[PDB]
Amino acid sequence: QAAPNRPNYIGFRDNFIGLMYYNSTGNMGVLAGQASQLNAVVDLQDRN
Amino acid sequence: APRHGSRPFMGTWNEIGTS
Amino acid sequence: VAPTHDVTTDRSQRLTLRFVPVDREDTAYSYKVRFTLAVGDNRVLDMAS
Amino acid sequence: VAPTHDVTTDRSQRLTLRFVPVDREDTAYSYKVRFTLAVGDNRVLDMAS
Amino acid sequence: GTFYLNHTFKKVSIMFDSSVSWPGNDRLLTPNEFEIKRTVDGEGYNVAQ
Amino acid sequence: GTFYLNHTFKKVSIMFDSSVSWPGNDRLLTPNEFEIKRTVDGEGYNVAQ
Repeated sequence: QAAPNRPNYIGFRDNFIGLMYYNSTGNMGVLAGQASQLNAVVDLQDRN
Repeated sequence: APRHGSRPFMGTWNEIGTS
Repeated sequence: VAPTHDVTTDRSQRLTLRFVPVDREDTAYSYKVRFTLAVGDNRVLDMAS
Repeated sequence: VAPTHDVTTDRSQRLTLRFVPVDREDTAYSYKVRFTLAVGDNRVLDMAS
Repeated sequence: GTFYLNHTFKKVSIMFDSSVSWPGNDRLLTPNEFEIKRTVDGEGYNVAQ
Repeated sequence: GTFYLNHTFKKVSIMFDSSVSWPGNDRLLTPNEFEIKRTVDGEGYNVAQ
């Protein structure tokens, strides 16, 4: 006998979620001024 | 201070354009 | 009518300027890049775009 | 009694800054690194640090 | 004076009136909190080995 | 005048008073040893092809 397998449309993440490391205190990011290293993004690991 | 800058560069309907 | 002047760069500015990484770092489960995003004097940039 | 007069600045300041290389190079026997050590105005850095 | 648990402290946060961090302005690499153990991950903020 | 062996030289080093160096203050790329033949090519010097 036989049948179809199911179907898992495995594609990328609406909003492209994840592809950027957002709130997390390890990997995090920066946007300061080549002139002070004074970052401006402090993402407390608790803001989704 | 021999001038005023103002600011009217806003499309223009007539003598107008803001808010 | 549109504004006559004082809102348009007349010399060679660049729409959609491109930047490429000046530093790269790859781990088994992450990718790390940093660009020297130079706005350039006499300009204003919105990061919404 | 510690001194209260103008010794320690009250205006927002950082007591330790992270400098990242602006340009570098890689070789089988060398690694050049070029830093911009911009020191903020009205504040003195000591190389010993 | 026989303390032997000082290496289990990770983060310390000092707040005045529950809305102002003491060091405050910028005098840290993380404005809100002092950090003691940064071992889960690191972008470079560790001391000798 | 039929000099033909200059294709074999590798380095010369002028030093006055046993301390100084006449390609002086740094003016050079190897600021102390006139390089005429780099067979350990690396950093990048090596003019023509």
